[PDB]
Amino acid sequence: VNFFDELRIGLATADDIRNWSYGEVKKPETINYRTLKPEKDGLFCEKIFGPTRDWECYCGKYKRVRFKGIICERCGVEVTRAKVRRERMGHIELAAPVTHIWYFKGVPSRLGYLLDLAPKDLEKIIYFAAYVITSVDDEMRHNELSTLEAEMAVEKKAVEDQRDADLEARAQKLEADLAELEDVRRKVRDSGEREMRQLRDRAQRELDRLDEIWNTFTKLAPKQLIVDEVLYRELQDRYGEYFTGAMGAESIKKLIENFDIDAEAESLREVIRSGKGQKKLRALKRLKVVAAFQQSGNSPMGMVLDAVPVIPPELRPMVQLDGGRFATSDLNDLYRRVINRNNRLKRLIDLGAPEIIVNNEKRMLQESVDALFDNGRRGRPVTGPGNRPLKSLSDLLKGKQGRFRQNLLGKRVDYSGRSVIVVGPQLKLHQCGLPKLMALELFKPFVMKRLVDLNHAQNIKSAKRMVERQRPQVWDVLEEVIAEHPVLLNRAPTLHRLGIQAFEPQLVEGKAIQLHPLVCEAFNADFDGDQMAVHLPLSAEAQAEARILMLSSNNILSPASGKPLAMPRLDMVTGLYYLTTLVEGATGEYQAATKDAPEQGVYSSPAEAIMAMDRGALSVRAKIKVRLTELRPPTDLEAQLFENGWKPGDAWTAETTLGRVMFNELLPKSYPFVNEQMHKKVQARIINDLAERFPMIVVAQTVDKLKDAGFYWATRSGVTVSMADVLVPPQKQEILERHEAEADAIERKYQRGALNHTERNESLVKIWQDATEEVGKALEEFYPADNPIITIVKSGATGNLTQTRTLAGMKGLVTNPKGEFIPRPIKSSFREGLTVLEYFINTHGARKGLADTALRTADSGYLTRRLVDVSQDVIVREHDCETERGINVTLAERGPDIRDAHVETSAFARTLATDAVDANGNVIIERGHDLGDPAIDALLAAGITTVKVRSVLTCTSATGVCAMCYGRSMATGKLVDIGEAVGIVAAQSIGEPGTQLTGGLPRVQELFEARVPRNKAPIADVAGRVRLEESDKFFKITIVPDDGGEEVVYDKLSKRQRLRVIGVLSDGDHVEVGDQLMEGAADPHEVLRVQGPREVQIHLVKEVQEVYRAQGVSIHDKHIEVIVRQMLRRVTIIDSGSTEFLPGSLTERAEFEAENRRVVAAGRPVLMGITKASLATDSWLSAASFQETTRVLTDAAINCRSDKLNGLKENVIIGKLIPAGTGISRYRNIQVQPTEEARAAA
Amino acid sequence: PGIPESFKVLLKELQSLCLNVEVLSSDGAAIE
Ligand SMILES: [Mg+2]
Ligand SMILES: [Zn+2]
Ligand SMILES: [Zn+2]
Repeated sequence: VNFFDELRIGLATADDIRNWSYGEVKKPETINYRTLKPEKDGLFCEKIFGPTRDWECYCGKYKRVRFKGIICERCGVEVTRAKVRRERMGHIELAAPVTHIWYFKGVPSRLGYLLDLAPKDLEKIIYFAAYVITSVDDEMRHNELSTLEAEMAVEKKAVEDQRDADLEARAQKLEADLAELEDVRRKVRDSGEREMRQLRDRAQRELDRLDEIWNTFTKLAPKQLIVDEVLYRELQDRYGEYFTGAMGAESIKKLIENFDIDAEAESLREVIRSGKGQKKLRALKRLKVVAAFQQSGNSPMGMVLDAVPVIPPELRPMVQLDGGRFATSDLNDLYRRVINRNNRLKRLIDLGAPEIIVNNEKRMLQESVDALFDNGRRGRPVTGPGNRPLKSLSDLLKGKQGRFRQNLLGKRVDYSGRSVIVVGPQLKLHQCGLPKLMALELFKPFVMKRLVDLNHAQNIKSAKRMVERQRPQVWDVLEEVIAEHPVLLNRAPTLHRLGIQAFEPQLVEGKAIQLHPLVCEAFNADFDGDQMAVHLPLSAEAQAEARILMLSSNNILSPASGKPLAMPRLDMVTGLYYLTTLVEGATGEYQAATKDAPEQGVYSSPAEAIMAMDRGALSVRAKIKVRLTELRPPTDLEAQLFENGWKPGDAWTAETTLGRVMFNELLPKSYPFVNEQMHKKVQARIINDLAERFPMIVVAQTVDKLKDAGFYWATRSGVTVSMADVLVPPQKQEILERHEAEADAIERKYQRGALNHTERNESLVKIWQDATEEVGKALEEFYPADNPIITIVKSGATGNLTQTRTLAGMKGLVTNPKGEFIPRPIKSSFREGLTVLEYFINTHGARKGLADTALRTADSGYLTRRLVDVSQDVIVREHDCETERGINVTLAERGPDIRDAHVETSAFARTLATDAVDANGNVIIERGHDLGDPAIDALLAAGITTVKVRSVLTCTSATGVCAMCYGRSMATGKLVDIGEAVGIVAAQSIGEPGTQLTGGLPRVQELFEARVPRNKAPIADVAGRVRLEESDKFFKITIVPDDGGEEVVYDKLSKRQRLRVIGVLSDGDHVEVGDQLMEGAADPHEVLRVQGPREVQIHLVKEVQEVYRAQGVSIHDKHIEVIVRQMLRRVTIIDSGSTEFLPGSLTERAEFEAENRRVVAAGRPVLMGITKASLATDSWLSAASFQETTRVLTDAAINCRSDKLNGLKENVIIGKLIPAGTGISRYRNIQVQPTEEARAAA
Repeated sequence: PGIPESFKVLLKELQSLCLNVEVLSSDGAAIE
């Protein structure tokens, strides 16, 4: 079936635990040391759990598969599958009831908040250090109080009679002794007086005990503890029928039996109303756990265990190693300790033992079960060999090695390989090369199927043997089998969505995976030993998902900026750069000769030009005039020539390079001419234009032709490095030594005594940085264009002017491991070679860099993990919820009388919120347009300096988001689809380029975790005019308000924080409530409380994009906005509460709004950390999987909350199809019937 | 694909931790 909509929890009642169990274990024995067989009515027992070998009983009478569902009369074992040994749960009947440690030792205690007592006192009750009173019959005590009071008065009169009698009996004896006696007498007198004083003290203590017993008897009630033990020993025999008490868990069971949840829950709702203040908070902390038990179908009786369950043996396995020695699990020892003490307790009950040994054995049992459920929680942990704490049942679930975490989120997989990747530039983008010896095994069943389909193999086994042996016939079939049966290639670490991609596996001879060169950026995979993992998607649905969603051709555009990630890089770039770049004074050049000769550099066809090239006559990079037919001309030359008919086979003249024609020959038919050198940016905008204008297959193919051509022309580029090719600037002697003359001089100033070492140390850095800059410039003035080093960098293929400067000229200043720059620079090129010292100083920054990039990946991985686990639930649920709300994007602020640099990140690929009204009101565009450049330039032309766009930030959808509010999806390039997990896309998109940073990832994780900044720069609380008084190395800023209230004053902020540049902030200026005061980082919490959610929603995006914008990465805002949304979807409650809501809790906005109406509450906006927001979820499985499994499982179990599985990270854990992409009902239950018009003829 | 052993083990683990976890849809309750 595999279809369960929801998942409910609760507390396991002894009845349900018995109903679960098939047999009762009743001996403390695991396996026989001699024969190594399971023991009868013990642990691992076949009778209760299941058979050791598949279809085999214990004794060995029934061992045939033919019969099933019969119990063998001798042993009592049922003959079924062995797998049941990892299913059929067991149980243990505890002679005395035992409470669960989770509802007791939990903080706060659930039993403790239910029954209202101190945990230190509750400890004493459970661990048999105190009696507690269960049920007092007050009426029968009250009715017959006076008789017992009279009996008490007689019992006082008795001890008074004894008291006076013994004193009288002593006094006469002392008087007689002194009389017979008359230092020697006074001593005996004093001794007598001391003895009669002790006899008086005894009577006083006895009377005190009686009076105390009477007081404690008059003051009786349920849930009352006794410390003395002898008082309860006395109160047991006399006045025993009027009340009842006990010690242990049975007492708590008897207290739960004598309990009414409704009255207790009701009273608690009044006691909160009566005493408002601190005790209301305690009564309200008490309320929540009690209130939960009302609506819960399960009764709180199940909080105490009469019987305890027993985990399937296979999950606590005792397997013999290759030798004999046991590597046993700890659970076995705990279960042994429990069943031992249970058997001993039952034997003590059978014997009829005294109370002390029974209570001690019950304490031991209680401690054993407590240790079994949670080891090292109460006092010391249980240890076996060599003082190591025993792995408990709860220790399976908790920790980084927990079931929830380790053994549910990352598993090993079948129909999957791994190998080393090599380049495969012969392959088309969608193709990948697979090593035949891998492929053969990887498709073994698929090829076996076709080998049995064909008359190659007689039967399956011969096909299995044939493919196992690697016979010649398999290879003719394996391509027929692999024909369009795609494979998912992965490169760990799997940062972003395209880090997995599907490919057509082409067979290759070797033991390497021939990857495509373009997808290397989509994997971030070098060929420097980096492995990849092949997975064979088996299901038709999987095969489809691979083919449509994640086939590398179909997703050229990154899910980040919607830029083509599968674009040419490294060689291809220099290839096409050389191919297309123009050169003066070349072969077969356009001359335009006068009088005598013709123009020469003019050719009838690209064919002619190719023939003129291949034969030594024409140079590819020559400004020739070619007459083209197949190609479309430039936009200006379209108008001037044809402007009516098109050019399928017409003719027009172009003054280009053969290479530009051979380039445009690669680009699609109806794409116009470029006539430009193909810089990686030019390629980027070209393939972007292809992406936005043309279908994705056209892009996939054209970029592959660009790859093939690019590589072909990379060879005949002539990009090769030599000691001759790498030059030095001839002024490097002059410019450097001059910058010595300025430095040495400072020394001549220092030796006299004017400037200090620290200012000198900086001025040096300035001078030698200027020296580095001079060389950095001067290099490019000298270096020729065709120079391979210049080709590699100025193409944009790879490398920077920095790297070229540190290769040729000088590395300049290099940094210490602190961060400070060394004043003596590397005054020598890597070409010249560093001096041992200059090198040794260089080592610092490089090792520091390696140490930083070693750290960066794991931190980025953790950031990615948090950003995934916060926005794991954010999918596109519906198309349109329809809301006028949005955000106002800048888009050309006042001018030209202008385009913003960050339009592509902020505005582009989004739906419009409002109808684009202008001064006149001739609405050029309505709400809900995808915002292509036409729209942006049309709105710039229209004359508006702000546009309102629909955001996830302001989406009115309850579950997930609506498609329209998100915008045009980057992956597709169309309107986002109505199941996309934009949350995880965004998460990964933000998470991936953390590795490409250097402030940086700290600022990112600090901003996303929503913590207080390292530089707490305050904001303006009220709008007004600034006035700043400069104190003893301190700033006193006072803001005089415009409205008419109290002026905002600050005192103690550091002098090196610096004021904001708005020229610069000084006395005589007016500052806004919105703006920051000093340079650094504005506290989000501060911005939220002052300027509401919408401003901080922009602030987060602005302050978390600036780092990517600075570190040269481009993410689209919407991705961040899916996180910044998931942050601001909670409220902190101040007072009132209404429906048992706590003051200073974290409650969801939509469900809070539903309560807030109160038809027949005070909550403020809160900004919480992504970890806190990921912790704050309704689905108990996800919260349990994230962190603190015990805390949340205990909190949930008592509440008996039913998980809807609306989130997907739970659907992953339970292993059901995820609510996203191709697992939502409207997709996964699509009924496709073939059309009657098609079915008619057939 | 029915249900993973990685779910069954968690189910049985939580049943062994005495947390009465039970599977049920909108109409009708399921069996383990
Ligand atoms: Mg590498
Ligand atoms: Zn048998
Ligand atoms: Zn919406």
